[PDB]
Amino acid sequence: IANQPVVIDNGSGVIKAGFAGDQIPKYCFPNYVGRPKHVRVMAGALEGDIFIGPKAEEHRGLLSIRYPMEHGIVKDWNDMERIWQYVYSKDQLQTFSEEHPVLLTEAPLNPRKNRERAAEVFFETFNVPALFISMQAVLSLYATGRTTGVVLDSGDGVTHAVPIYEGFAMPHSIMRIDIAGRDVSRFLRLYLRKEGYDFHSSSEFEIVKAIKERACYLSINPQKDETLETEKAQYYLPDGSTIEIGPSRFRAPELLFRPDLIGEESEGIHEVLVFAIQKSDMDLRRTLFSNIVLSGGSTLFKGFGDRLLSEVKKLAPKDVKIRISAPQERLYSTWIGGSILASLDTFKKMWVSKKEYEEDGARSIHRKTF
Amino acid sequence: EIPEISLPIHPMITNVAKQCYERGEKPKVTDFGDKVEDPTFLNQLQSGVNRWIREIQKVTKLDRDPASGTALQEISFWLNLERALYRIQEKRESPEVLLTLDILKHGKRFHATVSFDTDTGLKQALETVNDYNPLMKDFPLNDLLSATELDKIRQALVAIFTHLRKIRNTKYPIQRALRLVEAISRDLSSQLLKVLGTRKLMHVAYEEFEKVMVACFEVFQTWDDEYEKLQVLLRDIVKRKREENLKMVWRINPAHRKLQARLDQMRKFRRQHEQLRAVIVRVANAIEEVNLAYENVKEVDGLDVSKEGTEAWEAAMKRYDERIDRVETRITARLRDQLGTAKNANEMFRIFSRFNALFVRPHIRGAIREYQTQLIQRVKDDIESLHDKFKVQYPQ
Amino acid sequence: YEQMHKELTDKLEHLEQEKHELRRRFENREGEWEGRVSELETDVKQLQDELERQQLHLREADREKTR
Amino acid sequence: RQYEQMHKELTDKLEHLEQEKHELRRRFENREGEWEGRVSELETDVKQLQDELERQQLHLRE
Amino acid sequence: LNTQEIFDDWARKVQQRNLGVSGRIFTIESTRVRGRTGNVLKLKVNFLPEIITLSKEVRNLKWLGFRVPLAIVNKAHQANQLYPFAISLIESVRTYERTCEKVEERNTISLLVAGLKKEVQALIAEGIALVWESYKL
Ligand SMILES: Nc1ncnc2c1ncn2[C@@H]1O[C@H](COP(=O)(O)OP(=O)(O)O)[C@@H](O)[C@H]1O
Repeated sequence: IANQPVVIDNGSGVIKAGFAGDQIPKYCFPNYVGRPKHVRVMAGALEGDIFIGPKAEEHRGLLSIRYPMEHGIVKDWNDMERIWQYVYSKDQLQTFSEEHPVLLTEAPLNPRKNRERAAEVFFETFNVPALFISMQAVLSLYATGRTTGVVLDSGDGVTHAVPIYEGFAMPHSIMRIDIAGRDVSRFLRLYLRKEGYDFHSSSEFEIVKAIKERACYLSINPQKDETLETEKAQYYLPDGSTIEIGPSRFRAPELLFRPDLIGEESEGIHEVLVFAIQKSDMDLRRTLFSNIVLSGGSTLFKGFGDRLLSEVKKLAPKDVKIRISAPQERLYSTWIGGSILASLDTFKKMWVSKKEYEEDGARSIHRKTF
Repeated sequence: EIPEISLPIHPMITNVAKQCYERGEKPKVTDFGDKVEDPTFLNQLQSGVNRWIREIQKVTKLDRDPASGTALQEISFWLNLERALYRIQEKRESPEVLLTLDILKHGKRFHATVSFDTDTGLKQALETVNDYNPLMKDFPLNDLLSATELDKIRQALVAIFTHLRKIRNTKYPIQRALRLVEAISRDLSSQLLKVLGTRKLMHVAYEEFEKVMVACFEVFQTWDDEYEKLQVLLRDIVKRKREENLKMVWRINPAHRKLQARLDQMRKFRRQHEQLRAVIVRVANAIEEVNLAYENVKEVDGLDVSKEGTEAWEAAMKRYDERIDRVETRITARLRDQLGTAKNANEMFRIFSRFNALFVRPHIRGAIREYQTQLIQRVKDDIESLHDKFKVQYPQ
Repeated sequence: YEQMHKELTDKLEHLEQEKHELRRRFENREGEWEGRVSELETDVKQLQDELERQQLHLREADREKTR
Repeated sequence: RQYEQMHKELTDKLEHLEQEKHELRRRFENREGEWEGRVSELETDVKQLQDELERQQLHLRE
Repeated sequence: LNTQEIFDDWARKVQQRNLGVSGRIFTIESTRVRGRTGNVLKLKVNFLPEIITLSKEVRNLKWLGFRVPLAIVNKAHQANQLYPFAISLIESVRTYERTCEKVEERNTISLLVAGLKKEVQALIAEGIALVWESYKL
């Protein structure tokens, strides 16, 4: 028994959290940790070293922003502890980690050590009454209400497709590549350098993310538009300068459909969907093609869904109704799905109790991983 | 009970503040008109804020001794500090104090403003107490001080160390934590001394005494292993804390140590005395005298204090032993005379079957080998006769 | 026979339990060994560094005093 | 029949657990001996460093 | 009067061929060959110079104390923790051989001793058959 389950949606770029039963996540902020770079000289300065959340975003110039999680895998656990601890601070939740069971979203095909050490972190430093690690696609489909269909997500560090059949997420059809939002921003940074504009500071990579979020689009024809000179719209920096982008705005999110530009034998998003559908039972292909759900912030580019339809039509068999849905809460899909899932009475039997974790250990988590 | 300080305010400011309160309007610097420009008024304000800084420093630099004192004093100490600093910050964040700072900033007397915002350790004090608060919130040490049942004391030890497991999220000083554990052990020895003083240890029969002592050793046992678990956890934190210090002495003398040693020696007193006197329940008139030396120690054992128990009870126990020595010599010489005066070897066997458990005490057991061998040759010859007679067969 | 079976499994349990206990125990003692060794390692580092800087102070004394 | 065969197998598991147990005890005692060696090293190292330290210090100072 | 030469030759020989002589505890029993009349074979446990090496290390350490090879010290430690077992085994073997000498130097005695001699060899067979029983030793 506890108060209420807290759905903490992780993400390599933006963490999202709130209590279960909530409508929208009330607490969302970037998943980075910024510590100052300069020298504390004057007294009365910004006290404290590590900053997370709105304060780290505000005084962005001083920090040396780093990410503790990359490609859905935690690289530094200390920064993650401070991030989770920040989630439970007075600025976000104002609660205690002893009276709340925790729903935790997590990307597929990740190492066992993520669930194991993350569970140790929660049940030991936080001592939560109940932890429950789950997928992300299952939650997104629960958020849309329907039940069978694939889920195409592309967050900040991962991207995958999961063919879900009535909740049983088919584990033998989850294609997963590691080319997501942050990497698109990284490649955009490279193209900005090729344009002439240099951005290499860690607290400037964020400006590159801002440019990706408000100045890029997806060309329908990938090559016909490359053979033309666009209008070259400008961009206003926080500094007040001006950057004319040019061709570095459509080729930047082109990476998601062709990771040859980054030099990698992986596949595009369209191939992840088509391979995820084709590596399933032939009796469900039409049902999966009639139900595609997008989620994740990288599915917010202009002309994304339209280009995805064109690509899938080029790869799907002829005269099969393809249908891509795209709800208005792609950033909040996994969190809303967590709010629906954890607010049910079956969640009591679906979690892992603290007592159980102390009895068996990590094997209990891998046992009851679904 | 840490004192509280009511920070004064300039009465004229409160006058204009109440005037701003009679109407619906927020107080502001502009309301004083041409009074802000008064160097006398601003000098008064500077003096007042300087006094405020003095008063707050009187609370923020406060700290107690983590080594000595009861652990309860430390728990209550940190809670009282949070209360003091909480009320202090609410006095500070009031719009009147804010307006005094606004007046000094408009008067540019930055000595007062900078000293009010950086010299008081308040901002760091609130931070430190809030970092210690999860360990300090609801510390169940009263349960040891609640029930006299040794099992309740054990359960209290369990709940207390599981509550002490919370250090992983508190960053409290490990050295202060070790001293807190020793204060807990002082409470342990205190509670056990209390309970066992009420149990009437040396009075009671050997059986109830045994049950009492078993539960007490369970208490020490649970102390031991659960404390070792905390040692492991502290080393786990230390491996991430080694970057800060290495002043972790790790020397712990949990107060109940000599109480433990004392209990085991008193165990041996009840055990061994009880045994020897219980063997004399197979009987020249030193029986009651053994019980006299026994009760010599039950009286002069002074209801087992610790310090003088060492420094005086050593001779007390030893004295009892000297009386057993005389008791031995008399019993051994006595029995050797009843053995020597025994005229039959079977009679001699009856004396050996009369003191079976007395031929255990090595002291006694040494001087009988000659008689033993006499009996062995008797046994020898008779079993040899059995070889003979059985070597003749049943048909014949 | 099933009574003998459960008895054998009880002994099996004791072995498993005590095995995890012993593994844990020696890991604790070894963690303490790491602590003692690490302390002495840092002490060795400090002694070496103090020898170096003090010999350098003696060389600086040689320089300035000879001048 | 099958019960006695299972008893043999239960004893087999008991055997192996005891084998590995005694092996872990002996090996962890060996590791302990290694730790004692490391400590003995650092002990003599600290002694030599402190002695050489003070000698070179005071003699070059004098 | 120099001993560093001897210390070096000691650490040398021990690190030249006693690198493998250290943990020879596994093959507890070893049959033999003894080229003599009839070319007999005896039984032998594998701990002959190792025990003296243990004493050597203890003597150098307490006596003078060097930067004694720690690997050899820990291998000596592992020999120590299994050494008394081997002592008892070696004396049992020697007493066994002495008794067999006395028995076969007689002939009538064999008729009556036959059972006990088979008993001794039964356990000898059960002891030889296994080599290194860390649990049941
Ligand atoms: N309007 C946008 N256009 C393109 N990309 C965006 C936009 N908004 C956000 N993103 C990218 O999408 C990411 C958000 O996905 P995220 O919520 O992190 O998924 P997850 O939380 O599962 O990691 C951000 O890293 C951001 O880079």
